[PDB]
Amino acid sequence: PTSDDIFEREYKYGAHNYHPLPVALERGKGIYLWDVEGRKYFDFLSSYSAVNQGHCHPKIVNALKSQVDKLTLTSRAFYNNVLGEYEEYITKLFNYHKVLPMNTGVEAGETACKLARKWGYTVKGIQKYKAKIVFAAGNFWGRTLSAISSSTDPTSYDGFGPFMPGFDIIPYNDLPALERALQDPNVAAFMVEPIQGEAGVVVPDPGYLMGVRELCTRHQVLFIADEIQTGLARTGRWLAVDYENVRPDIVLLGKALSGGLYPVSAVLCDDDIMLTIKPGEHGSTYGGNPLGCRVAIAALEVLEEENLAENADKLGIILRNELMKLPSDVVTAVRGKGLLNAIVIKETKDWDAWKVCLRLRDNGLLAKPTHGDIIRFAPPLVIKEDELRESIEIINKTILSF
Ligand SMILES: *Cc1c(COP(=O)(O)O)cnc(C)c1O
Repeated sequence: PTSDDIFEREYKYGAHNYHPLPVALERGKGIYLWDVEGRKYFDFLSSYSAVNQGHCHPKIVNALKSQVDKLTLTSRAFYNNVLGEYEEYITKLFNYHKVLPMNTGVEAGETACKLARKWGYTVKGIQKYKAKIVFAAGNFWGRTLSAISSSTDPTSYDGFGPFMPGFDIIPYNDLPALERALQDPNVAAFMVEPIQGEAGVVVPDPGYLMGVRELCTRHQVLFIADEIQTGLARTGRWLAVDYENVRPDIVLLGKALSGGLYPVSAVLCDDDIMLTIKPGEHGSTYGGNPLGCRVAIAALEVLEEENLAENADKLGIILRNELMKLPSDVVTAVRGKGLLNAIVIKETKDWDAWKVCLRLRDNGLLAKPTHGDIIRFAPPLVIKEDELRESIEIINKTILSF
């Protein structure tokens, strides 16, 4: 099992919907990854902020092993003993009345849109099937037909058939645009990411989230905050929106909600929106299973108990300050919050972000390019200062070797 054979096996038998970086990973622990050759790598992608707590965190692994021997799935046709405990825990932690559990982020987004439409028809009084949902340009919340229907990325939706009606798109970080869009009374919700991760970690101006909250409240529009990637202490707070002390109507969570051990996602909102969905009107087979509930409880407990948010804040300050010392000769921009950061490099004929990531892999650091000039830096939140500093040294060497 060399790296080449693993690549060839995936190429021969698997679909070609991805072009991963040529690394064949076989072990993971905390912040480190090991390939089949035994090489050691710094993980600076964190599986898209899903292993914020580190790879194979002992407390989450123990919870999964304890639950797997007793009960893993009953389906929602009956009750299990774990779901209610997790629901109470999460609802108290994030200060919302109810949580609707799902498995993946796309499912939470679909649930959020369904909630928005049902609330618009039943509570707001919009005439049926005229309800609109507004999204921000550069948004990403998955690859379902509805999700790509709201994407501004041509690779996401080009050639994928007719698209879901009722979706409007406005520029990100543009309060006047949202105000103008909300003049349509048929708007039911505005869905937005506090920081657009897939777009290249674009950070809105301070006060943007406050303005969005005020505009949504003024025009009775549901504020949907997609914190699947930004939430759970990655940006330095429990939710990135806590930076502006803003309370969205709906909160989406996922990925790091399980520490990478299980597909678990959640839709958090109060009774006045959640109870528009009557029994038998929405659900999922694996949504709310006891195994995922135990895993999510363990994952959130290690986040709270290890103060990963505060460490993320301090270490992100250091990371951005060090990355800004990089010459504008190569690094055109540095941006981010907490340990969700990105650098935009000057792409030329000589080099691009793909080559930078290849050389970073050669030097023991794993990162992925998302635009051809944008490189993501997102190590697990359990990093210590010295590990971060030596990772920064690796990044400096790779950058200044071109
Ligand atoms: C990752 C992502 C999703 C989709 O999550 P999946 O589990 O891959 O379906 C949704 N919203 C945001 C902001 C994301 O980063």
